[PDB]
Amino acid sequence: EDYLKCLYELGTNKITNKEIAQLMQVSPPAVTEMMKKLLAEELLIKDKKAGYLLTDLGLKLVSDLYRKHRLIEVFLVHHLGYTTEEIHEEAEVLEHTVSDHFVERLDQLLDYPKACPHGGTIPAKGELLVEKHKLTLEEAKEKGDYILARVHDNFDLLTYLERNGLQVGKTIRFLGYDDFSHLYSLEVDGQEIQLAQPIAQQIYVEK
Amino acid sequence: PNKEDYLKCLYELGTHNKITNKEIAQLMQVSPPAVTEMMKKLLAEELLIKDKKAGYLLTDLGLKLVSDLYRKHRLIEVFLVHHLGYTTEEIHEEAEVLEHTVSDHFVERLDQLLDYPKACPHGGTIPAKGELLVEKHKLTLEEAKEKGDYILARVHDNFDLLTYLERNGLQVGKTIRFLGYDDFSHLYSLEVDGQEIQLAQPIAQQIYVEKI
Repeated sequence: EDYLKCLYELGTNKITNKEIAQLMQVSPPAVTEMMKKLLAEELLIKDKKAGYLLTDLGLKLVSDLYRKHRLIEVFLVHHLGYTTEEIHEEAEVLEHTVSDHFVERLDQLLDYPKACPHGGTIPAKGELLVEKHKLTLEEAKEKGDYILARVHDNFDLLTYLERNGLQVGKTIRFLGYDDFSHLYSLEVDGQEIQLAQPIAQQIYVEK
Repeated sequence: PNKEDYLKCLYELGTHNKITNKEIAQLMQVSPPAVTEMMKKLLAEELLIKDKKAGYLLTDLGLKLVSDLYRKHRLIEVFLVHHLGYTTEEIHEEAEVLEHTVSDHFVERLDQLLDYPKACPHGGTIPAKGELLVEKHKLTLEEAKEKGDYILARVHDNFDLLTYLERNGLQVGKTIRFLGYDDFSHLYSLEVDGQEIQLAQPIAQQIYVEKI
């Protein structure tokens, strides 16, 4: 129930009973106990091509957790005026406490927003998660003017990106990839920047 | 039942009779040696002292801690009701788990958002950060000498009493017709919305009113 949240996020490749290990915090054999149950619950399946795949029951169970989280962020950020460190602290304790009733009215209150503060897509209730912004930087080939339209939810990435001046809506000029280096040259606010690859595969743009 | 569920009890439980190791265990539904325990912890933490007359008095710390519990509780209620249209019954369920959870930053910001409400939906006042609680409305029906007309200004959070007041058309802000205490009936007679009501004394102790 705690793991399925990751099985979705890595769907941006191979899976093993050993990505479960150093990645989530419980042993390889102390987690192969997870999947034994899941399969018989009907949440996931074993697909050799991609490793493991969530079912429709499993994608909808998760798509809600994403909806809860995003609305909670919108409220806390837009109206209680939090900062990305405060959402690090509080946002997940109360995300795990609030009722669905809370979230449905929270929705309504916020006039049904479509996107979370920093890019993510807010799914309707009982409906799949389909990210409106999917065009990563490490996949955008064309040099030229873009816009940072979504960032992966992560904390340190965000700490990092704020520190490097990349706000999730500002405009970005993609100078280019270096074939050997592995560095994307970016133009943002008159000044130039270099981003490793893990950091460019977790950012999404639009020309 | 944590130490705050006791102080809150002890707090209003002294508005002024010698509080006993008995009433405690009885009001909090626990073992007397599980009472003897807490008090030991309440004393050790300087949240109250022992007193001959009053049972226990409350230190200014204990009073400030009691204030906070009340900001939290009352701000939460205002938000759930005024912002999320919560029903008396939904609040019964959700209200308190959210209380035993949110940070104080959530609350200091919830306040700004609510625009600094001075009263919860039930009449209770909402103290400032670090101020002691001083209810606007303290005049209970039972102490209401004169008869005649009244605003029903406050009532106790208590869920059962809340269902009762609703199942009898009594609501905060409604105007109430006090017909009078009967000396032997032991009943307060009222008139609200046109229909007459007979209130016991334990239920008239909890309504608060103000002479209109």
